[PDB]
Amino acid sequence: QEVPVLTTVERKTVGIKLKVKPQINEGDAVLLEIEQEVS
Amino acid sequence: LGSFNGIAAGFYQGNWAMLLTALSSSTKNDILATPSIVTLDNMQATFNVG
Repeated sequence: QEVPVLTTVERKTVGIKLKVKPQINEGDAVLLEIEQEVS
Repeated sequence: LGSFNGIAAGFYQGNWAMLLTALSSSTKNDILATPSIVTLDNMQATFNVG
């Protein structure tokens, strides 16, 4: 869901924001600069 | 009286009186925190809970 705080306010999200960046290097290997949160 | 804690003993013999007062109290607290992580060397990783 998404909920607004008073900072007149803005949009705020609460959930599981899982994002990554995959880089395939060798025949078989990968690189993952991942970040996320369960809120 | 709503806040008192402990014991006190009522006595009366004619003109005098006396009230004994005592209590013992103790408190104990512990914590422990073991986080673990992996990353490459040069790039920084960061981590937090709470």
